Amino acid sequence: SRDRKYLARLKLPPLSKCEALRESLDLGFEGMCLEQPIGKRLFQQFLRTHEQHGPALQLWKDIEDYDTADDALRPQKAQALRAAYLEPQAQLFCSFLDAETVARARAGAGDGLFQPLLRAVLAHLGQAPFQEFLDSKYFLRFLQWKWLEAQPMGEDWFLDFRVLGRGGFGEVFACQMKATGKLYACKKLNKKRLKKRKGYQGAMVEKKILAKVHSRFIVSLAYAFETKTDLCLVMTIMNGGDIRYHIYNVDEDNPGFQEPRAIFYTAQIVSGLEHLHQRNIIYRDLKPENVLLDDDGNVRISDLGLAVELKAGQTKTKGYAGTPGFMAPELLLGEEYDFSVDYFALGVTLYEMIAARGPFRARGEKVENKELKQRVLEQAVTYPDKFSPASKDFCEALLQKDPEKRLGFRDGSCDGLRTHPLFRDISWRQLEAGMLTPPFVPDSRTIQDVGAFVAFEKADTEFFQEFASGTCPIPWQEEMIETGVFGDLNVWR
Ligand SMILES: Nc1ncnc2c1ncn2[C@@H]1O[C@H](COP(=O)(O)OP(=O)(O)OP(=O)(O)O)[C@@H](O)[C@H]1O
Ligand SMILES: [Cl-]
Ligand SMILES: [Mg+2]
Repeated sequence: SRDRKYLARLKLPPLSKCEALRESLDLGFEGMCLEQPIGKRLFQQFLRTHEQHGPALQLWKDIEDYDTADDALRPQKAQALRAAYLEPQAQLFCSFLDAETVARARAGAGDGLFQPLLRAVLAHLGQAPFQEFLDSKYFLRFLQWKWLEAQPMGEDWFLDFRVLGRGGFGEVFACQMKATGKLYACKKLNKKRLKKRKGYQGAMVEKKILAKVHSRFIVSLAYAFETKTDLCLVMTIMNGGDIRYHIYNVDEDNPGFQEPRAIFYTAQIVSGLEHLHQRNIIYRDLKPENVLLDDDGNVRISDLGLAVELKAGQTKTKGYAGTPGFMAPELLLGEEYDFSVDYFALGVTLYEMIAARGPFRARGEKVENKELKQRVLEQAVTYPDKFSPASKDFCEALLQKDPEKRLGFRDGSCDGLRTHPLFRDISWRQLEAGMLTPPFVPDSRTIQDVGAFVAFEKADTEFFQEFASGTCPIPWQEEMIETGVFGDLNVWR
């Protein structure tokens, strides 16, 4: 189940020890009470047991419920919400709202009703209620948790029990957090090998990006430490492995996906792309081999070592990186580029899910890289009849050789791409919240042995200590909640 010796080191400290922390933390409302899972829970208990804020809590909860409920149910839920909180003679009536918002909220509909009302409620909650919360026993308890979150939790706390895969710098293991029982993947990078092959920069960029981005469509970093021989990244476990295995290696006679399945994965990859592009990051390594699948049947993107973060007032970059057959014409030509290259590789990826072969070579054909580059620059793609009219069109709109014409990310978003007929039966709102059932669930399917193969300077040592930054806060708080430890220790008397 879990190790009693490591479970017994999760205990709340006496308050005296939490003094210093006050200075080191952001005590802003958005950052503490909305973005940190344990902060939100505690804030919500305060609002629940101080009953004058009761009307504001239940309106908050009923908006989130409306936002993620499915189409047929929404019309009735809107009517309920209006009546409960927005009629003057109602019991849970929200006086604190201003006359305009109150008025505007009681009329019409749309794909985002009550988004202005949700801002008005958070705006209110950030003033008096928040101020009183800081004077309460619940804020003090927040500090106890943030202290425990900061204690050292390195190599000794994880048990490796099986090999999941092999990368360029070492193995990736399935492992267990000893105190809570939770399962993760741990990717190992050999230090001596990283040095001789000049891979520091690629390793650091991947770790920086996986720490700061928080999306259900990209693998999440929970811990980063060092051992005497390796650097380690502990991250979301994806037990189904890569999407490419599933195209070719399961049904040999009849490879490829049915169309509804191919569309669903396409929609999840677009959301992850969007979360990268909103932060000015270019991925540069999208392919079936790097899209992974979990026990429930959802996917995420991985392998971020080829990525580039655009600096202040830079809109394009140069550089020859990627996998032949996935690199767009503008890149092959030596031009400057932006997000365009990611949307071409998305075209190649959908094509292969449906057809079980690439658009520029027959299945099991052998082509030297120089010939494959000429094909991408000049060849028209042909489409066999496994494609519908909609999926043919969508692929043509991404594989388009002129990036000025290609569909993708513009004016802050992928909302133009989302309206394509291909997606007509997909509920974007529900997909983004994690509440569609995937139309395939992983059935019965769950590594050959090989052997293994200069002192360091302070430059190397100091680089290793900077890489090994410790525990990421949002994922740690989730672990504590999911596994039941929050429930057992968050008690008073
Ligand atoms: N989060 C994960 N969950 C489960 N398995 C994983 C996970 N991450 C990686 N793996 C397995 O380990 C293999 C190598 O991982 P990864 O792509 O991160 O290596 P890499 O050395 O960065 O690859 P490349 O040299 O292609 O950039 C993957 O193909 C996959 O099978
Ligand atoms: Cl299928
Ligand atoms: Mg890599």
